[PDB]
Amino acid sequence: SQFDLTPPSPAQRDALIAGLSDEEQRVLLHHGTEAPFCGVFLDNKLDGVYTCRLCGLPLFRSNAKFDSGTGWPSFFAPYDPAHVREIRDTSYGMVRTEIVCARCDSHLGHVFPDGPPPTGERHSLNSVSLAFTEDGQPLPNPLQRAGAETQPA
Ligand SMILES: CNC(=O)[C@H](CC[S@@](C)=O)NC(C)=O
Ligand SMILES: [Zn+2]
Repeated sequence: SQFDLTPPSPAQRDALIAGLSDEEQRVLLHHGTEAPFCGVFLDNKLDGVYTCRLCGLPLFRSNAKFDSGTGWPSFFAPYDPAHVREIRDTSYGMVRTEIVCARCDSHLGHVFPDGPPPTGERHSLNSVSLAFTEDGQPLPNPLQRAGAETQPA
């Protein structure tokens, strides 16, 4: 990865958390799920990068976005394999794989093996877990880190 994946320290973490909605906290920090069909990014024409709403880490490119019919924004591949981490989720007596932001450990959604080609993979996202940066615009980079994060998306 061209990005510094070092977790923010408790101070940087709380600084960013403080800027977060009630609802954003519910999803990102407490494993919550958006009401399906309601998220701002469910339909989004634009070319660019979907970043972690907490720490700004690029998570998904628009060129990997597709319509799954589930009511959540969906991607067949992450920005970079190392940017999205998989965690076992046994909640609701189901067996699922939660996806978290590899840097800040925030909740994003789940990944499923029922996606389309090329990958056969479906990353199912909460729109509220994401911020969007259009192609060529500067990334939010709230942790002010070097490398690709100072570059336009
Ligand atoms: C089987 N599908 C599920 O569990 C989906 C995955 C959505 S992502 C945004 O967490 N969620 C439900 C049923 O709440
Ligand atoms: Zn993050």
